[PDB]
Amino acid sequence: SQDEIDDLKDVFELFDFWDGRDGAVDAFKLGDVCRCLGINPRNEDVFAVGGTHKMGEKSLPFEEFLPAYEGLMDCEQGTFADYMEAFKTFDREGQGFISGAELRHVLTALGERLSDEDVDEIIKLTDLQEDLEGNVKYEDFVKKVMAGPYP
Amino acid sequence: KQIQEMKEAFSMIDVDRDGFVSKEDIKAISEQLGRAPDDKELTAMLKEAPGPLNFTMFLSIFSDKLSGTDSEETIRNAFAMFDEQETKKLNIEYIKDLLENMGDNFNKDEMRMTFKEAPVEGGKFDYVKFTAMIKG
Amino acid sequence: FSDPDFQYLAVDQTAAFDGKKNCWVPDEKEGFASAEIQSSKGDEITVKIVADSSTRTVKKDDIQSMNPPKFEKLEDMANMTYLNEASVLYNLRSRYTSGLIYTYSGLFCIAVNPYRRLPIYTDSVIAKYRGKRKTEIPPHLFSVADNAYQNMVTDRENQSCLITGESGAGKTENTKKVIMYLAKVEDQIIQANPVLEAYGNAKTTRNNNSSRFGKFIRIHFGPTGKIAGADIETYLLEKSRVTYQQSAERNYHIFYQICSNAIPELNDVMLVTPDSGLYSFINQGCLTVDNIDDVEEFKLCDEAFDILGFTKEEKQSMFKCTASILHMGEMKFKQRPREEQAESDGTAEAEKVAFLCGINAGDLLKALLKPKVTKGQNMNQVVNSVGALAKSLYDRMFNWLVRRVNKTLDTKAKRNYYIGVLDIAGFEIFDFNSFEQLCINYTNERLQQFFNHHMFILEQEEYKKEGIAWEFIDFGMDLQMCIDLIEKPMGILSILEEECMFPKADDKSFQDKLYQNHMGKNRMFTKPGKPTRPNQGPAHFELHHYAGNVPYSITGWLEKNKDPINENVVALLGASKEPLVAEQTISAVHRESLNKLMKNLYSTHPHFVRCIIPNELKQPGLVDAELVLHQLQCNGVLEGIRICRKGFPSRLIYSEFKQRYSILAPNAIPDGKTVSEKILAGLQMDPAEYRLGTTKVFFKAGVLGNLEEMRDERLSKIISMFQAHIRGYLIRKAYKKLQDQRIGLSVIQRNIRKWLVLRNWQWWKLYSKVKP
Repeated sequence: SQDEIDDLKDVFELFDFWDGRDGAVDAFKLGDVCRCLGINPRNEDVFAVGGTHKMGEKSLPFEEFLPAYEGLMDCEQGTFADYMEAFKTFDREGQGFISGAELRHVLTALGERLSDEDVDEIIKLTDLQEDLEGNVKYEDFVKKVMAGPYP
Repeated sequence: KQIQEMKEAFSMIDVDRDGFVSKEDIKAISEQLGRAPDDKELTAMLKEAPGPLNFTMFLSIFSDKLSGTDSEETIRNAFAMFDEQETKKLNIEYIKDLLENMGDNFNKDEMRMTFKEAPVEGGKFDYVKFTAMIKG
Repeated sequence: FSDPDFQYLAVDQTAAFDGKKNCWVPDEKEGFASAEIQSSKGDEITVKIVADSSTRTVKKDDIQSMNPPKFEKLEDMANMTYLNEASVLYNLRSRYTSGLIYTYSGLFCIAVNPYRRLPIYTDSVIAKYRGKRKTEIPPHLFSVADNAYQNMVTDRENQSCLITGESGAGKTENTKKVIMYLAKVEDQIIQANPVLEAYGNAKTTRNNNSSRFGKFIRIHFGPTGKIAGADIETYLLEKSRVTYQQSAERNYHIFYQICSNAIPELNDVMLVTPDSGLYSFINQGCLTVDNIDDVEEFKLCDEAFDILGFTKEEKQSMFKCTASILHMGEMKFKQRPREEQAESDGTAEAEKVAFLCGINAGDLLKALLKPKVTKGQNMNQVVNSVGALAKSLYDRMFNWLVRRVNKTLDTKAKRNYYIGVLDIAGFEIFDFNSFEQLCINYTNERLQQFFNHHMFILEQEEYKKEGIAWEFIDFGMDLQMCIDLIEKPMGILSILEEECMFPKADDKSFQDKLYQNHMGKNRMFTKPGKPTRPNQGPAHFELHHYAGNVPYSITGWLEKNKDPINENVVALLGASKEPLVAEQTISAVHRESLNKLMKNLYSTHPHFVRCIIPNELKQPGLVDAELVLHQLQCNGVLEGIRICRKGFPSRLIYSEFKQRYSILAPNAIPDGKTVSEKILAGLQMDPAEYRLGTTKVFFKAGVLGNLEEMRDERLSKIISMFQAHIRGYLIRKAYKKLQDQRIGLSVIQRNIRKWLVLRNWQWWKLYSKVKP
């Protein structure tokens, strides 16, 4: 819709400006752009539409940008069910727990990995805390991440 | 305490000690110190006050000047917002760059007028000391 | 899924393929060759070899149906059109030369030895296999383990993995990875291997780290499905390696660790000179071992004794008793032309022995040269009772050692069910084979037949029980015989056992008493044939074992089965100073241990792992098709797959099925029997590849492996999607900051322009002036 495309516009600027204002954005940021308009595509997802592994590789106008966002819209988003399901498969106890160490492993080691920094990051952000045994309720965590930075 | 000064000031300015400020009052004291304004300067300088200049219309125009500004804390933060490491200093080339061609670009004069005072020593421009200087 | 963790785990296929021209034709080098028919002629087909492009004829009934490129490197072979010795060997070998060493053969797994380290066992990878259904994610040993866990849990019953294969295949490596896996989803457990392997492993021609004892380890689980204890059982340790070692072979690992100088401090505690080639008992065959650092292994072995919770005395008692042995064999002797009884030839080394065992060196050599009513021994009767002692001590050390490591594992915590793992030593044929081998081989037989029972005999039985419908199928796979030739009432062992009880007996009355009973009365027993390998030592008879024909030399089998240590020295040591030292025939005994093991197994829901030795050269990534093919034969792979496709060997209780395969159609799940009716319905699953059931689901062969595939895939995505969610959260969080800095700059820009214009205000100027 218009108020929508206007939103793409709004954000496109903040970005195209920061990597040198000139009406073009580094295809390596196309991810973060859309990540700002709510959506959270997967790296596999982004490259599919035009994203790049590195800066410099190439820049893009707003003309080519419209469809990348048309694209990253029709792509699957994870529900609470799904995040709860997957996390259960690591719980031997079955009581909604996990250890810090393991959670760390899941994030950094499995699936489209996550740098060790983004991890200590979101941990601190969501202010996730372990008990005496060093365990955490993965249910709470999933809920925050899902919540947003500003709830 | 901003007032206490204003008065004591109005006193030294109001030479003919008549509780009012006249074209001669201004011209008078200016010259006793540094170069003074020309008639035209003095004229429009008073026309800035509807009627006679009692210590009231005085504090009135002065207060309506310093109005429409923020905090020394609010500004010291808009600064530390570029002071990632929290060192309480900005690297001169950086700040100059920000103000110069970013956001609402400054101009060379705005640029010179601004740094003619700025407290930069060792490459780093202390925005604390400068936030004070620009404020209280 | 783009997951780096799948480099040597996920399969990386069209044209030139005529389903009527292309076929499999027998080969001598490759087992089977890719052929393209040229001309028929009754029975004489003339094909062209695609490889070299040569030509030849082949009986029509010797051509094998090739599979279409549709099934290249297939993860589950039960899903192939053709499951013949040439389709199977091709699929494996295809995968193998690409890093993939795991493949499902229907309901059980196939592991082909990599002979190189692979990044597929990491914690990164373990995370992804957790709770995944075999079809959901690539084939892996974790999947086999992970699944047995789910079954024990949901099905509430004991599980068990029989990891079989030839010697040097991967039985041990894989057994350890299973435990390491189950442990990760503890420290002492993992640590019990380093010590048991040091004392019960040795270089052999076949294996540089050959296990010389049978191992059955059960891993108990508590009410929250977590590890709550564990025990170990061992079987038939090669008492013989202690004092003897065929060329190109080493004695147990410890002995070499002990003489390396990993811990110089210990040299004086054991009284050893750091030279292995100095002690007869351990320098007969080999000394060093390409790729085994005795220095570091000693350290780690020492390190492991600590973690196991071994007091410093305890672990020094071990080290000393074993270094003591290194001396029993240094004790020289002499006769004394006359009677010969025998006299010593020094005493230096015979004391170090009495010393370490806390007994009088005098009282020792005494009860050793004239055992007490007295009865002196000659010059050899002694050197052989020396060995009888070395061997017998080491057999007690090893036994006590295990009892102790169980002390550290039998946590009195609460146990529900368990998952055992069976690693028994495999088939091995050498230049010379004797009693030791018959024992290992009889052991390995045995096991194979188990697979045959539970796989064919069994499957059909249950069909009857439940009272379904079916017609029998004879897979012709029975070894009861071979088994019988050796174990039954008048068998080989029973003959030997009744031959020991006679002091008169000898290597000839035993040899004759054997033919007397089975020559011509049992076809498995055949006079020794002709050499199929140089240096092929003596052979008295041959046995046709599942995986090979073995020529056995029965010389010395009578003493080997009846042990014999001076009941005298057993008295000396009975009251020794060292606290450790102070603390039925073999055949019958072992036969019994084994029967008991088997009995314990039958009460299980078995998952089978099949190891495969790629070649006779011990080098990695190289294949010997003949050998491979040959295994794909004596192991029953193909047949093992026919029934998975033919009948329907799977079976799942809707309760455990819903829990594991809901994540495959959750946008259709609002009763465990209907939920699955839905899931499998959603997936638009072919009514063929599965069946109803009152309490359980039946999936044709392979299908379940493929569901664990789809199961993983989804589990990986979802994990990515939550990582995407985390990526998008962190980005948007820092938006003000590009938002924040946009504001923080407007402050400064607008608020400096103010202080700038205020100084250009006459009033302020003049004001500032007055100031002082």
